[PDB]
Parts: sequence; C-alpha cells; structure tokens
Amino acid sequence: KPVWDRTHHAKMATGIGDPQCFKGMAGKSKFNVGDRVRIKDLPDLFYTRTMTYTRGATGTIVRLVYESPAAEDEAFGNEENVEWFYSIVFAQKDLWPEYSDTFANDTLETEIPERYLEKA
Amino acid sequence: KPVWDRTHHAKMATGIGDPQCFKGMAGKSKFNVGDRVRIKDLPDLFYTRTMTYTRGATGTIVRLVYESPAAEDEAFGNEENVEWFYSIVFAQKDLWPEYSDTFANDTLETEIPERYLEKA
Amino acid sequence: PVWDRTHHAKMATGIGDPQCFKGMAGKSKFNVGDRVRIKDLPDLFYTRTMTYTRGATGTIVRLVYESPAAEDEAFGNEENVEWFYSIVFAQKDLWPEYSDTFANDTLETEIPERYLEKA
Amino acid sequence: KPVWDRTHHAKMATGIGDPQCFKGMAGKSKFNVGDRVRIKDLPDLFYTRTMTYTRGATGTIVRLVYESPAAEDEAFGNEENVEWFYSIVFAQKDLWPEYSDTFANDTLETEIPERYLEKA
Amino acid sequence: EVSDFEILEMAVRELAIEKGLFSAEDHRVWKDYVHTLGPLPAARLVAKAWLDPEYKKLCIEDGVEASKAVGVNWVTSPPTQFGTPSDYCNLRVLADSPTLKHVVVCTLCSCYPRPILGQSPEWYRSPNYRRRLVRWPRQVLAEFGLQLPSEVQIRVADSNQKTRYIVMPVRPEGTDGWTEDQLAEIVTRDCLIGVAVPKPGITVNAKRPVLKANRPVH
Amino acid sequence: EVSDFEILEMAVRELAIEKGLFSAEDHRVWKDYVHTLGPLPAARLVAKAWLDPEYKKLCIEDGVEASKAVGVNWVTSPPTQFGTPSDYCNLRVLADSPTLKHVVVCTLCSCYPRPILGQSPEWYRSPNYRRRLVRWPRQVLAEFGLQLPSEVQIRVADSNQKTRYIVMPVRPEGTDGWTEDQLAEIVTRDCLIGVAVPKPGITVNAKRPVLKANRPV
Amino acid sequence: EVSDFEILEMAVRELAIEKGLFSAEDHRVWKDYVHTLGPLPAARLVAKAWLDPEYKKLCIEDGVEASKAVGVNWVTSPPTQFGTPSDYCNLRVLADSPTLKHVVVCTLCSCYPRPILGQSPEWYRSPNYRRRLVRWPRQVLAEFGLQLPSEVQIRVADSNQKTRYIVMPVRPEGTDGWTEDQLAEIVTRDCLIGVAVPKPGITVNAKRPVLKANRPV
Amino acid sequence: VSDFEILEMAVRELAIEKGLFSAEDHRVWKDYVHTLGPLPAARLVAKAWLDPEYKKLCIEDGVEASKAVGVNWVTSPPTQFGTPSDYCNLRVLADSPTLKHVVVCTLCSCYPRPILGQSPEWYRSPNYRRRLVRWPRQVLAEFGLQLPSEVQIRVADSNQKTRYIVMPVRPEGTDGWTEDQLAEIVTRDCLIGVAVPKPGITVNAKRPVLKANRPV
Amino acid sequence: SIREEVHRHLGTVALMQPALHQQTHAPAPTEITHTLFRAYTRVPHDVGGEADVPIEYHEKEEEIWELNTFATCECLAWRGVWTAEERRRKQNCDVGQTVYLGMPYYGRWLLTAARILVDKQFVTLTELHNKIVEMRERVASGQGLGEYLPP
Amino acid sequence: SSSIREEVHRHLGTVALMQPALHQQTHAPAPTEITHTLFRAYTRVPHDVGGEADVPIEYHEKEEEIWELNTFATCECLAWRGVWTAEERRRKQNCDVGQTVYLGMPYYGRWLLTAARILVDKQFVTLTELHNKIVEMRERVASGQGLGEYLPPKAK
Amino acid sequence: SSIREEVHRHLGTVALMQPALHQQTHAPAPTEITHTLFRAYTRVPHDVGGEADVPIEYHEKEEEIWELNTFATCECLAWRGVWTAEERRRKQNCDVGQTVYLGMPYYGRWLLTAARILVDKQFVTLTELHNKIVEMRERVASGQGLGEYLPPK
Amino acid sequence: SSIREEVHRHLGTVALMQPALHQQTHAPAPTEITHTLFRAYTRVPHDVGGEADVPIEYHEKEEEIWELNTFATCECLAWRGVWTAEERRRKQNCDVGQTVYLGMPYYGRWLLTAARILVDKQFVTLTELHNKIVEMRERVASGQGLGEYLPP
Ligand SMILES: OC[C@H]1O[C@@H](O)[C@H](O)[C@@H](O)[C@@H]1O
Ligand SMILES: OC[C@H]1O[C@](O)(CO)[C@@H](O)[C@@H]1O
Ligand SMILES: OC[C@H]1O[C@](O)(CO)[C@@H](O)[C@@H]1O
Ligand SMILES: OC[C@H]1O[C@](O)(CO)[C@@H](O)[C@@H]1O
Ligand SMILES: [Co+3]
Ligand SMILES: [Co+3]
Ligand SMILES: [Co+3]
Ligand SMILES: [Co+3]
Repeated sequence: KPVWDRTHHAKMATGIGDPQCFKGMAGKSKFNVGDRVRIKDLPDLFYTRTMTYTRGATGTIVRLVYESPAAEDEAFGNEENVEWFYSIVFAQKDLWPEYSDTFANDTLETEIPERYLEKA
Repeated sequence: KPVWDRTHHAKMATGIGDPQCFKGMAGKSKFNVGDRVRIKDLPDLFYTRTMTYTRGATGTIVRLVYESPAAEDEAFGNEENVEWFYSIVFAQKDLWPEYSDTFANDTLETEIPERYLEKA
Repeated sequence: PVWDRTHHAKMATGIGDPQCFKGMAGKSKFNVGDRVRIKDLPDLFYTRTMTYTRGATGTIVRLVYESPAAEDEAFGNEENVEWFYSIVFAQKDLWPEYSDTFANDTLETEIPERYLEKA
Repeated sequence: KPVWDRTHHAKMATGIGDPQCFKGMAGKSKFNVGDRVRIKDLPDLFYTRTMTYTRGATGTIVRLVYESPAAEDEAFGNEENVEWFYSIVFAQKDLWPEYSDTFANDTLETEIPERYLEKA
Repeated sequence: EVSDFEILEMAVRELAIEKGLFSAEDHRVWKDYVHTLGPLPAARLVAKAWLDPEYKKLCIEDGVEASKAVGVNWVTSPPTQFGTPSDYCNLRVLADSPTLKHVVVCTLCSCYPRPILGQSPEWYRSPNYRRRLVRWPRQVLAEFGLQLPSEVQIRVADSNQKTRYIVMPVRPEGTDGWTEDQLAEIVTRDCLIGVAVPKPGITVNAKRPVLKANRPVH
Repeated sequence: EVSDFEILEMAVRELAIEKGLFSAEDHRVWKDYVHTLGPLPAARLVAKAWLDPEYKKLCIEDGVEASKAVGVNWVTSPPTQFGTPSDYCNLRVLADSPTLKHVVVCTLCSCYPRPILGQSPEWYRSPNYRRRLVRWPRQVLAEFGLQLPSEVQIRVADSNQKTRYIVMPVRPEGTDGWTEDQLAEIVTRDCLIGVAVPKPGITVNAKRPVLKANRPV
Repeated sequence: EVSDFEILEMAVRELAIEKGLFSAEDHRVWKDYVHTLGPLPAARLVAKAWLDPEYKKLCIEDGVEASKAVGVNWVTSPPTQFGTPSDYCNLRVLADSPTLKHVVVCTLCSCYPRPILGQSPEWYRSPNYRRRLVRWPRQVLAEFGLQLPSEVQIRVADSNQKTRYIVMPVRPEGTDGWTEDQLAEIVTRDCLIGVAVPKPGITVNAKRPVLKANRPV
Repeated sequence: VSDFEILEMAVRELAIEKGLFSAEDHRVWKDYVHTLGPLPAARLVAKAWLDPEYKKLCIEDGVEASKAVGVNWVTSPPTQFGTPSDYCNLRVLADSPTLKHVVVCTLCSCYPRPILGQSPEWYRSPNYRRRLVRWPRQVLAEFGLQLPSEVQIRVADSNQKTRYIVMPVRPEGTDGWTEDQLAEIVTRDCLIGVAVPKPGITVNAKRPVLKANRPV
Repeated sequence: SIREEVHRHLGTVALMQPALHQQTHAPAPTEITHTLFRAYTRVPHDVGGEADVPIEYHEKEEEIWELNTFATCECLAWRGVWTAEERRRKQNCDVGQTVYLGMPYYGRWLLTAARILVDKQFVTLTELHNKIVEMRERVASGQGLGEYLPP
Repeated sequence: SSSIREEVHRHLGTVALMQPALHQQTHAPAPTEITHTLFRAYTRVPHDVGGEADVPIEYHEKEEEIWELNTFATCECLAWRGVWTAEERRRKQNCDVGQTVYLGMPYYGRWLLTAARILVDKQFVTLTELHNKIVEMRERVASGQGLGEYLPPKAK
Repeated sequence: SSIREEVHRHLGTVALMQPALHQQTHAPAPTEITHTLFRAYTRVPHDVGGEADVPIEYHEKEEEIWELNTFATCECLAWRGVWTAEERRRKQNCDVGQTVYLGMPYYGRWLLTAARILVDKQFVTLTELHNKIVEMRERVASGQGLGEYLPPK
Repeated sequence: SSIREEVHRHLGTVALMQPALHQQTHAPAPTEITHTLFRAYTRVPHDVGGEADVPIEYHEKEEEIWELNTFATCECLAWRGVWTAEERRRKQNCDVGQTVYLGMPYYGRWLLTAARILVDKQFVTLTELHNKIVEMRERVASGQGLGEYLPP
C-alpha cells in the first residue's frame, strides 16, 4: 500500500542545491562563531553522524556552515525539521589523552548540528 | 510520507485465522502427497525460511498443510501471491554424510513452499 | 656432561618395564576395594593424573604394578618407585551433567600412590 | 646421572669479563670494516638471535665488536667454537618496502656473528 | 540499578502508546493472556487421545479441531480472535508409536505452540539446541536422558513455517486403568516437546540448572 | 569467473530500469559524468589562488562560488541540476599557511569532493585511514612521507556532514615567475587531500602498490 | 615436492646414526617389526577366550601371560627384549558382559596396545576423541553407530600410565559352532578399541573417510 | 599472596637448600641492583661534552670510558666478570647534527644495567619491540620527539652481547654550565634515545604509572 | 571446592584454543570467493546443522522487561504495525551476525520493536533518542521507572 | 635476495594469525551477561571508527572494477530519481549492514547489496523478483549466452 | 551432489564467522593474571580430557613414509638409551607449548621432539642440526635425491 | 570527564568485536601445513621486530617485590654456574612457546624458567618442586607467613 514520493527532493532542490534548499528554515541560530560548546552525549541507537570520539569534548565554533535536517532524521526520510550546522575546532589534546605536548597546536575540525551543542 | 494500512490483516483474518484466511488463493497444487521432490537452491539474499541444510536434498511430501504467501514475500509486506506449503520428510542419511547406518530409519520433517520444489 | 645410555636396557632386558621395578615400592598403602580421593597436587611442567580426576573419589580395583611416577621418570629421575592403582569412578561424580538414565556408567584409569588419600 | 660443571664459566671469566674471555679464539676474521655483506637465511629451528627481519638484506660492516661463541651454541651449553661478531648497518629502505624516501638516511644497526654473513 | 534493556522497553512502550499504535489496556490484556498459558491443555489432549481412538485420529489429522476439545481454540482463544500473530492457527499433533518417536525444534528461532503449551524453555531457544538437534538427535536426546531402540524412527520436526507441533508420546506401561487426569499428570512440557517420555510417578520436568533473572516478577 | 558481485550488479540495474526507477539513459549519463571527473579543476583552483590574492580570499570564504571559476558548478555541473546526491553543494577550501597544514578524511565513510577532485583513493576509504588519521595524524603523515615543524598546527578535517573539502597547500619555493599551468601541474590529488605537499618537478602522486581489479575497464 | 617434514626426518635420522645413537640396522629392524604388527593376534585372543573359559579367566587376570598364546610376548617379541619403549609390558584385557561394555582412549596422547593390535587409528589420536569420549561416551559411541541399553555399564578406560588395553567383546548371537578362525574374523580393530561390537558377516572396520598422505609407502 | 609469590619462594628456598646459591648471595645481588641508576651514564655524557678527548674514548671504547664514572663493567658487579646478563661490551652511540640514535632489544629487553639501572616497563613491551625498528619516526613522535627528515635516525637493536647508551648532542642554552648542571638534564629517556636533553627538564616526561599489587 | 576449580579450568582453557585468526578490514572484491560471499550474505537465523558442543541446558527465570517486550511485539502485530514474519526478518536476520549471537534473545526482540517504530516512521529517530534521554532522567531524578523502579 | 625478503615479509604477516588471545565465543548470552559497556558496544553504529587503534599498513591504490563503476552510478541514479537520499543510503549501507558484513565484505560490495536492499525495502521489487532475477542471470552466464560487458557470448 | 557439497562447505565456513569477544594478550602485567588464568596458562597441554568439543566425522589417514620413519627413530632412540618414552612424552606433548601442540600435526611434534632431544642432551650442537638442514635442502635442489622420498633425477 | 572515560572505554571495547575469519586448529594433518605455516609455527617466539602493532600509551610499572627477587635469583643462578644468560634467554623467551610467551607477564616467564632450570638440570626433582609449592601454600594457610610477602 505505501506510496513513495519520488519527486519531492528534486522539485525542492533543482536549480538551488542541497543544503541551499533548506536555507532559512532553521530560524535563528542558538550559537555564534567564537562560542565554546561541549558535545552532548545524546543516545546514538540506530544512527548518528556525531562521532563517538567527540562526545563530552569542548571546542570552538568557527563557522555556521548551513542549515539542514539532521542526518539522524534525513536518513529515515524525515525532513520536516531543519537546524543549524556548525564547524567546530577541537584541540587534539582534548580528544586524545596521550597526545604529545610537543605538538601542542594540533587540532581537529568537524561539523555538528545544533542539537548536540551546549554552551561550555 | 507513506501511509501504512494497519487494519488490513485484522479485517482479513478476524474470525478466520492465519493461514486459514488464505485458503483457496493458491489454485491447484503443483505436487501431491507421496511425490518425491528435490529442494531447489534458490538465492537466500536478505531472507529465506528454507534452511540451507535442506538445499539439494530429496524428500517425500507427506501433507499439503495450507496455503499462504511465502515468508520471503510476507516478511516484506507483500501478500498478493499465495502458494501451497508442503510438509516434507527427509531421510537423515540424505542430509548428513556421517549419519550412522545403525539408525537407518531416522528422518527430519519440515515445511517448504512450492517455489522451492522440483520433481525428483 | 655424560649420559648413561645403557642403564635402562641393562635393568630391563629379559624382564620388561614395569616388571623391572617389581618389589621396589615396598608395602602398598592402599588395597583393592578402598575408596580414595584424588589429591590436587601441583601440576607445574608435568603430570599424568588428569585434571578431570582431581578431587573426585573412586574405588581401587587393582594394584597394577610398581614404577617410578611419570612426574619423575619424564625428567630422568628413577630412584623412587611407588605403587600404581587402577581406579573406577562413577561418571556422575566427574561430570555434573551426566544423566541419571545412565546411572551405571564409569571411567577407569591409573593413578600412582602419591595422589591418593583414603576417602 | 650427569654432573654439571658449575665453576667453569667463573674460572674462565673472573677478572677478564665476557666476551673478553674469548678474545683471540676465533682466529682471523673473514670480513673487514667497510665490507658489504648479505645476511644468509640459515635455519632458525629452536633458537637464533639473528632477527628474521634481517634475512636476505644487505648491510655494511662498521665494526668488529668482539669474539664469542654464537648464541645458537652458547644457549645450549656449547662453547667450544668461537667466532667474530660484526656490527652491521642497514638502510631502512632495504628492510621495509614501505619506508619513505623522505627519510632517505635512516638506518638500523645490529650485531650478527660471522656464520650469517656472505660477501654482497 | 535499571538496565539499558529496561530503559529501552519503557521508551518503546510509552512511544507506541503515545502514537496510538496499541493501548495500555491492549498490553495488559496480552500479558494476562500469556500468563494464563501452560502445558495443561496439551497434556489433557494426549490423555484423551490415549483413551479414545476416534479422538486420537482427529488429533493426528486435524490438530486445530482437536485442540477445541481441551478448551484451546487457536483462532478465538487469543485476544486477536485471529490467532496469536506469532504462533498462527495450524497446530499439528505428532503421534509417536512403537516404531516412531518425535522431537521438535525451530532451527530458525523458537517457534513453539504457545496457545496450548505456554512459553518456550530457555534452552529450546538456544543457538546450541537449534544447531544440534536436527543433525545429532540421538546424541542430544541422550544428553536429556532419553534413548530409543536403534531401529525406531526418530523424527525431528523443524517448525520453520506456520505450523506448530506438540508430540503425543506413546502411553507408558504401568498405567492400566488410570483415569484421564492420572494420565495427563505424567505428560509434562518436556514430553510434549519430545525430549522426554512420560513415566508413572514423574509429574514435573527433569530438574536442571535455573539461571536467575536480574529483576523477575515480584 | 563472472563474480557474485557482477551477477548482482546486473540484476539490480536491470530491475531498476524495468521498474522505471531510473532510465538506461540516466545510467549512461551518470557514468559519463563520472568519467569527466578528476583532480585537474581543483589543482587549477589552487594555482589560481596562488596567482591572485583576491581569488584566494574568495576560495577561503566561499568555495562553492570559487569553484565556478574552474568550470565546476556544484549545483549545475552534475546531471541532477541540484548537485550530486552524495557530494552535496558545500565545498570549503582549507588554506594552509606557514603555521597551519590541513589533511582530510571521512571517518564515517569516504566523503570526498568528487565534483572537483574525482573519485576517492582506495586507501582513503580504508577502515585503517579512517581510524588513525584523526588521532595519530603526524604518524600517518610521516608514513606518507610528510613531516611538518612541531609548532605548526596540523588540522585534521573530518568530512562527516554535507561539507566536502580540498586543501590549498602553501606555494613551494622554487616557483618564482611560474605560470598558472606550471603551478597547477605540481598540485596532485594527494596534495589536495593533504597527505603530500606540492614540489617543483613532482607532477604525479607518489608511487604506491596498485592492487589490480579482476575485470577493470 | 619434499616437505619440511621429510627434510627434517632425514636430518634427524642421519645425525642420530652419525653420532652412534642407534644404527642403520636398528632403524630397519624397528620398521620391519612395526610392519609385522596388526590386529590379528588380538582378535585371535578374543576368539580363543570365547572358546575356552579357562583361557578367558587368564586373559582377564593376566593379559601379558595370555598374550603369549597368540604369539605376542610383550617382553621378547619387540627388538629391545624389554618390550617396546612406548607400549611397555602390562597389557590388560577388559571383558565386556551383558552388563558391562568397555571403550578405550588415551586422553593424554594416543597410548595403544601396539604389540598385539598394530598402529592406532588417526581419529584415536585426535584431540576431539581425547576430549569427548571420557565425558560423553554414549554420544560418541552413537556417532560410531553403537548403542547399548541404558542400564548397561559403559566403562571408558583411559590409558594414561603404563597399562595398555584391548576390549574382549561379548560373543554375538548367530555364531553357533563357529571355529576359532570364523570367530576371530569378525573381531575387528574397532571392536578391540570398543567403538564397535562384533557382528556375523562383518569382517572389516566400518567404512569412513580416508585422508590421503602426500607420500605414502 | 599470588601464585607468583608462592613460586618465587619455592624456587628460592630450593636453590638455597641445594647449595646453588646462598641466602647471602641473593641479598648481595639485590643490594647491587639497589646501587644502580641512570646517573653514571648521564655523567659520562656530561664529561664527554666538556672533554673532546674523553668523548673520542667514549665513542671508540665504551668499556674503558665507563671507568671514568666509576662503573667498571668487569669488576663493579659482584661476579667480577660482569653481570651474567649485561656482559662487558658497552658501546656509546654519539648523536650529531646529522645523526640521532634510539635503542631497543627486539628479542627481549637487553639494557645497559650496570651504568643505567633497570629497564622501563615499556622498553620491555612486545609493542615497543615490534614497532621501533620499523616505524622509528612514528614511535618517537608519540614520545614527543621529532627530527629533521634529512637527519639520519639510527635504531640500534641490542641483540647480542653489546649494550648501548646514547650520547645526545649538547643542547643550546647551556653555555658555561658545569658537569653537574649538564648531567642533570641527561635523563634515562635521553640515554635510551626517546627524548633529547633540554635545559630545565631534569626528569623523564610524566607517563601513566601502573601500580604493583605488592611493591617494596 | 576442587571440583569447582576443575570445571572452571576446563571452561577457561577453551579461551586459549589455538587458531589462525585473520582479522578482516574491508577486503577487496578479489579476496571474496563465492564460498565467502555466500557465508557473509546468508541470513544469520539459519543455523541448523552447524557444529556445536554439548552444553548443560538451563531454564532461565523471566525478566519483567522480557515479558513486557513480548507483549509489546504481539500487540504491535495485533494492531497492524507489522506481521510476525516482518518481525522475524527484522529481528533474526536484519540485525546481522554479530548482534545476532552477541546480544540476548529478548534483547533482539526489543531492539527490533524500537526499529519498526522508526522504519515505518511512526516515530522519528529523534523522538526515540529523546525518549531514551527522558527515561534516564526520570530514573536519575528519583521519579521511578514503571514497575522496574519505584519513585 | 628478493625471494628471501618476500618470504620474510610473508612470515611477518603470517605470525600475526597466531597472536595469542583469550577468545570468548558468544552464543546468545543472557541479559545478565550484558554490561552497559557491552550494550553500548553492540548497539554501536558500525561506521563510527574514528580513534580506534589500528596498525600501520602500506596503503595501496586499487583499480576500479567495471561492476564498481556501474554500482556507483546505480546508487547515484536511484537518489537522483527519488528512490532515496544519500543519507538514507549511508544509514542502510554503512550501519544497518551490521558489524560483520561492515568489515568482512568489500566497500563497493556493501554499496551494491544496499542498492538491492532499497529496492526491496521500499517495495519497488519483491524479494521474489530479486531472487528470480539472480537465478536467471546465473543461467545466462552458465549457458554461454554472455553477461553484458562482463562476459561475451561464446561463439562459433 | 554439487549442491550438497556447497551446503556442507557453507556450514563449515560460517563457523569462521562465529562472533566472539576476542582479547589479544600482549605480555599483561602480573596484576592481570588471576589464579584461574595462572592455572590455565601453566597447564600441561596434553591434558584435554573433559574439554568441550564438537562432533566431527572421524577419518582414517594414510601413513606418510616420513611418519613411519619418525616413529622408528623415536623408538630406536629409546631402545638405545637416549631417552625413555616418558621423557619423550613430556617433551613432545607438553614442552612444545599450547600453540604448537594443536597447530602442528601429531607426527610433526614427534619429529620436532626427536630433533630436540639430540640438541638438549648435546649429542649434536644446534649448529650441526642447522647445517644438516641446509645440506639436505641443497641435496634435494641439486637432483641428488633424498632417501626414499625422492630418487636422484 | 565521565563521558570521556566512557568514550575511551568504548573505543577499547569495540576492538574485541573486530570481525575475523577465526580458524581453530585441532592437530591438522601434515598435508594442511604449508612451508609458510611450518616456518611460522617453528619460529622462535622472541623474534617480533617488524611485526605490525598499534600505538599504545606507554606506561611505567612499579616493581613487585617478587619481581625484584626473581631477577636476583636468575642472576645468582648464572653467577654461580647453574646456567649462562644465553641458556636462560633460550629457555625463557623461546622454549616457553607462543601462547605463554605473550599470555603471561614478563617476569612470570623469568620465574617459571628459573624453576625450569632447576628441574631440567636435575638439581631438584619435579616432585621436590611440587612438594615445595604445597609447603608454601600450607605455610600461608597455617598463618606462619611467607617471607617478606606476608607476615606471620
Ligand atoms: O470465544 C472466545 C472467548 O473464549 C473465552 O474462553 C475467553 O475467556 C474470552 O476472552 C474469549 O473472547
Ligand atoms: O679489541 C678491540 C677493542 O679495543 C678497542 O678499540 C679499544 O679498547 C675497543 O672498542 C674494541 O672493542
Ligand atoms: O606484505 C605484507 C606487509 O605486512 C607485513 O607482512 C607484516 O607487517 C610486512 O613486512 C609486509 O610489508
Ligand atoms: O568440515 C566441516 C563439517 O561441516 C560440513 O561441511 C557440513 O555439515 C561437514 O561435512 C563437515 O564434517
Ligand atoms: Co521460532
Ligand atoms: Co564518507
Ligand atoms: Co597416548
Ligand atoms: Co633483551
């Protein structure tokens, strides 16, 4: 019985692009460039794109990259909600206990949707 | 989004039962009690209820048990096609090379839908 | 550092092993019919008294012969000789899961005197 | 029963040292400092102190370190034969296929008794 | 002090009810139904068959119809009124004889005749039992303490599709003149699965280790 | 010797076309599009940035807009007209400097800027690279033959959401007066991933073992 | 191609002979002796016991003395004149009865009554048989095609010290008036180990897979 | 008590009962080990930095050079024939602007105990023994040490009777320093080669310390 | 007791059984034979005939959550969210080889009940994740958790 | 010698197979045997491997198989035409396949299996149609008829 | 049957994929060794009675010429006093250690141990054994033949 | 951080679940042993240089009293002529075999081997060693202490 809509995505993104097609749908961003945020350890049952190695770590937001449904929703065909995505920079020493002080300036940058962030 | 019909099964089976509700939907059976049949080694990708240990073995049909969609279809929500299910008896020596001649009369009985059967 | 390669042959030729050790253990500590428990002696490096028998109780059914214990023989030490006993164990006393249906099943094996204590 | 001589080593080495106590017992060395040598892949059953990673590789002799029974003999109580030991330098690229050309000058130095050496 | 399983069970049940998939009453009704299940009706079916040739024939030919005589209607007894979703409505009774002895398993999972027999034993559900019984039945049965003559046909029934089975063992010696109740008393769950045969004086399954739960019903 | 994968590939493709999910033309069009992909446009973007500070600023702030200058429009170049389904439309260019050097990975899979760079290397997709780079980057880079001063910030970029990255390496010495073509020539795929840096005279990725396919093109 | 085992066998034998540990003649003599071994003497002992109650008593009480009647003197038949180094000189014969059935194993290795029975079967030496028989004998025997009444005592004998055993099965029905030769013929190697019982008409061990050697005789 | 403590007691009592060695011998050896440490080796390096002639001696004849810091490889140990396990052939490996050494015993844990003390737990690990000879720059980086790519990193595998200590190059910022001041920054790790001396750093880099069930 | 130590030993040495242990890290297609292809793509619930050892079978006391999970799965079927066959395919096959034998029987039943809610979009994964956070917080704040824990 | 070095490297790789371990087979353990740590590990999303310890490997390039290029095109075309979004693909392909297949099978093997999977899960084809198509495809190959660009027909 | 053969190969192959919690051991500290593990590691390898194992279709195996020669060599060494059979068992079935005990063939252990007693009792130096192996391999490679295993070419 | 601690425990735990083709070996026939396997099985266990391994955060370890005593015993046995260090290495790092070589602790091997040389060179019988172990355990059980490990 189920009927799958095979034209929805194309109709919405053609001539615009993804994630451009979701622009403006997230409303006002909760955080700004420069803010220090800690990654919440939200349940990861079945799916997540927020790597386990980042959970509980604190980093700095360096860019509000775009707006898009969270992968946790998009991957199951749920695109009703759109949120801000942030590029965050972590100090390597804050991720890996054994990281050498000799390489004190090394970092890791990755993207995380707003739902995983909390003011540090 | 797709809509799932949550009333179909109950409307069809209430006061009748499963697999009773599929009675007569398979048409004439291809085989009959007493027939010797070999189990076809059909692809088992994603799902099958015809055990690997039976593939390529020959047994005797001892009963036409009922009519029903094959599990291979029912398990994916496809019930449009209904076929005959047969209870088949295999000699243990035809399944396991090491089976002892001392236990010459031992058997294994199990059910297999028509799609897996071919005249021996 | 020289090895005596004639000792065993000189002692056992025309006699046999373990026949060549007959009488060397003196008086046996146990007798046919005695109930004995197997002591869990240290087994570092070598033993011929299976782990599955440790702590189990059985019945001596025969004093089979006298011989150095394997624990000594396997390291070139044959100065001491002791009595060897054939012991019968009830399977249920060895394996917790053994079925009551097969209540008469047993296991017989040999154990030197050092591992035995009267039950 | 065999008797072990527990005074031999001390009588031979006291006040002299090991391997100093074997000095002069190897006779004339087969190789000289500067010679290129390949490591023979001699059988290694039961014992060897010539690492598998060096077998078949070519290196340069940088020092005749001392004379001593080979470990293959000493480890089994056989000290009747004494041979020359050589310190050999291998280019890392000649040991490990993946070694980077960026670290073109890296090396590995280790000691090998004469029996394992053949003119490259 | 509550496990990840308990946390998830609560989450799934509350979500299901919030979304109107099933109600709290539905859930309570199902739990109660399962709580009433047991091997008694199956044992009674076997005893009746031993005492009545015509009923025995019915058991062998149409288990679904025979089950009605002991109060278990495979279609109407379950809350659905279309049989339980997982056990279906095609019970078959396998009759042992002096030359035939049956034992049941679901190699693909744990398929069991719940409506007339109750929940499956933990071991019946084990990968071990599911791997071994179909191939080494006499060895597995011997472990259970059951042995049959070598000439007797041991038949293993693998419940892989919609049929569920109960074994009707042969009536044992030493029960002459026994009443239906006396006979049903010795037909245990294990006898109905096929890993044991009925014996006068034995009215409960053979004792075996019982693994305790972290939080069982109080 | 036809493999189980080849049998299944054919089965899936025939079924999809038979059911009208996509057309035979769609499939040919996608394969042909992929055939046109490669590292040249990305290398050209880097050369152009080195040769024009104002373009470099654009690359750093808006990779999508900058990409248009090398003929790769992330929205309209792909057959979809909405960007490729898997690479999306948010390219970011990471600019190395005397105090910063970037290297990219997709720990969750193999996310790569295909429209401007081509297909990902086999090793880039390996569980090994995906496990190790984010944690032991200096060790992994050394294995690749790249070492940076200890005080330089090595930044590993994990391409986990819809952004894809290319690395703009620092222009090497020995290239005074070079043309755009000369500069683009030394910016290899490996330089754009970040496991190597451009060097005068080196115009191909460092040689590595190549595992042969049972049935290549 | 010669294997690493064949190379080492030659190396060991040549070194042993060169060092005077044993002679080339010794090795030939031992191989010749082994070649004469087999299950026939043990089968004759069983047949003789079935036909002579007094001899049967002797077999049960003193296997070594009984063995002499079938031409196998445990002390003097082997080249050593002190019994084989590995089988020793204490054979015990286990008598089955209507209430007792024996089966043998060497859980520690492969101990077997070679002088009177020949070489051990490959499966007898297996870790599998050595692990399982002592604990699940009814199941292992069933796999071999042998089942006994539940009330009968199945006794597993573990040959862990210097005693070696042979099983004297009960004489089967259907052999009325049979000669010693006829009776001995149905007592196979497997019957003497205990994994099978003698049956009229069966004169060879039950057929089972035979793993071929790379270079047999 | 553990199975190891039970066995240690058994072995020691049996050895003494059989006259293999005496209770006094055992105490003599433990006392000797207690006198060992990394200081003599550090002093050898400091002396070499301050005396070119001595440095040459260190490089050519480590055994003779060791005498200057009171460690005679033959006569200092109780045996008077060198320790049974460390022998009498110390070689000093001299780092330079173009060469940097690091040591390992891939076959076990061979270490210059007489002049350096007991080996670190990690030095004995299968891990260090497997990796250092093949990926030295990666392992050294983990330890926080990196050298120019053109510098020759040489891994010395102590597989026979030679034991090594590394003589690092003298670091900047030590002009006019005394022998004591210089020796103080030559830590055990510097003598193994996993670290280089630095003014102000007088102890090995802090690392996790696994506690013993029953230490002294 | 000595026998207890003996049986613990017999079980422990199995951990040390020697093997040629070949870790697999996304091998190339050329390393996959038809035999391996069939083995990797088979449905995990099909174990009949596989060799296994004798184990002393045990009964197991039922966990309250197992009883609730079973009722939930049958109620979801009773009310048309799925048929039992759809459940079996998802529960005994789709979970994959590792979870199939590494997790408990009812653990798979439960994970799959959660799974059908998300796959058929009756709840979003976000709603499920949020609900899990809610249950944990209810427990942490002393509010209890159904019949598993009183306030 | 090249032959000796080859044997040396084969040896270094082979001994890894013999690395000792305490190997605990898991056969549907009871809930009481599952700790929170184990629960999180078993319910992990397979694709999340960043930070896991691994050894150094000599990275290689690999030639593309014709079937891999076709699989990639099929997956993108299915998305282009609305059968799924790339995120739905990733979730099914890199996670739903489970730990064993995730690391035991090839990268593109998972892409292909998942393309077949979406056709069945969204009911665009029945599993029966997929099974039947595979049977028919095998027959094509076995008959000498050829298989597209993978195998030409046997001729005269 | 080709299909049955594939079915049986499958049943054997899936065993390789049996899930497990595989803990590699790399020289753990004493604090990681329990009494249970100490007893298991210091066990005598040949003591396997009672250990769980699966049913296998037992097979017979043809004897290799080298196995017959090895057996004769071992008994001859005992006959002539180099060792007693008990010394052989201890070295052969226990001293070889867990891995070799189950990873190598039955007679492979008998042979390795025969070589071992020659070296341990100093009847030959390890060097003589190593040299003999080198010579034997050269003999084979040259076409000179190898006893009854390979005739001269 | 409790979360970071859980993260790191997780990264370590999933390693246990790494998929593999696990082939148990139960005394394979000679025809199943290739030259490659023969060389690998007959290898000297201590020769590990060059083998692939992962990065581990190296730790120092506090010395056990029994380890210090074991070391002294081994050097004293050599000092007094029971063995040379090379005989010890061969017995301790090679003869112990692959499993014990990596399954037991470094000093556990030193100790086992010290016990071993006493028996192999017949300075004590295995019976004397077994009896002594029983004696040590009884000394502990009876409250009489055990050297510096346990006071009376
Ligand atoms: O006929 C169906 C009825 O049967 C009775 O035995 C049950 O108690 C009812 O719940 C059910 O509805
Ligand atoms: O005998 C040669 C030896 O003498 C020196 O050149 C000087 O003492 C040493 O380094 C070397 O070992
Ligand atoms: O060829 C395989 C690669 O892995 C090893 O066998 C073991 O680390 C290497 O020596 C080789 O280069
Ligand atoms: O070899 C593995 C074992 O499993 C099978 O392949 C299939 O049941 C058997 O024939 C064999 O004995
Ligand atoms: Co089931
Ligand atoms: Co990716
Ligand atoms: Co034996
Ligand atoms: Co060392």
